Amino acid sequence: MYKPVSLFLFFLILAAAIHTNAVQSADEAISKAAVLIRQPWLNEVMTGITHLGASSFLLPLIVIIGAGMFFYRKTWDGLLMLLVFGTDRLLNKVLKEWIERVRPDFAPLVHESSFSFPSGHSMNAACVYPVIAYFLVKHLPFLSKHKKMVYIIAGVIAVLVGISRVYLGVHFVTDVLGGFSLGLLLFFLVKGFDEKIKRFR
Ligand SMILES: CCCCCCCC/C=C\CCCCCCCC(=O)OC[C@H](O)CO
Ligand SMILES: CCCCCCCC/C=C\CCCCCCCC(=O)OC[C@H](O)CO
Ligand SMILES: CCCCCCCC/C=C\CCCCCCCC(=O)OC[C@H](O)CO
Ligand SMILES: CCCCCCCC/C=C\CCCCCCCC(=O)OC[C@H](O)CO
Repeated sequence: MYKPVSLFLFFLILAAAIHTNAVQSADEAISKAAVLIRQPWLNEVMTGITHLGASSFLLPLIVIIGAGMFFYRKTWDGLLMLLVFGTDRLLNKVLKEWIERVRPDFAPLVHESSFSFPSGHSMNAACVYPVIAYFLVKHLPFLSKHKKMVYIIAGVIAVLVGISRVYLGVHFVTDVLGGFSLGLLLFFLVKGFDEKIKRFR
């Protein structure tokens, strides 16, 4: 359907475009321009923000939220959340090792030990936070009438995580957009599935 196909097509176009010198040059220019806004206090804040996208943070977060939902509503939907997360990490790893993009390496503020495209923190955040939002709104009746705000929070968090990877000099903008599009794709897939299997609307 429209939204996951558009994101998939957007990723393919980006995966091709990063091989053009025009995009590589714009990616370099934006990466270096981000250094100009840096301050040490903001370096610290952005490092804290970026941890919200770390798989070492999101795995215990998903397990905690899923456990909470199990006690509160007896749902096993936390297993769906773990599955889409694992799918997300597997897909990011396979694409990274296939594409083998070199990292910016102008001015990194955090450590990395892998290829650059697509960004795993951005892919993690664009998948997990909208997914969490979906299942929280599904299972927490006190979040009804706050649904738009829950999803806005998930979107703000994911965007900030992506911004932080460019700020911290470890991803190019296109790495972030590539990870955004595929994490969001996985979100729409698991949301569409969960809604499709409902026996009452
Ligand atoms: C959701 C839309 C429908 C489905 C998705 C298909 C269309 C995606 C839209 C724009 C892709 C832009 C990609 C961003 C990278 C820019 C690519 C580019 O402009 O390349 C210029 C070329 O390199 C000069 O030599
Ligand atoms: C127009 C809307 C539909 C778009 C559908 C297709 C658009 C993207 C094309 C192929 C995707 C696969 C990308 C694979 C990467 C190709 C570039 C590449 O591999 O370059 C390597 C070569 O060694 C250079 O040195
Ligand atoms: C009603 C029950 C369902 C809702 C669930 C209620 C709680 C969910 C809300 C906040 C969780 C905050 C948890 C903070 C995340 C901890 C992640 C962690 O442990 O971090 C590991 C560290 O990063 C290693 O590198
Ligand atoms: C109607 C749509 C049909 C789709 C319906 C399901 C919704 C999609 C969600 C998850 C896919 C499940 C695939 C499970 C693959 C798990 C892979 C895994 O856990 O690997 C961990 C990772 O490799 C550590 O590095």
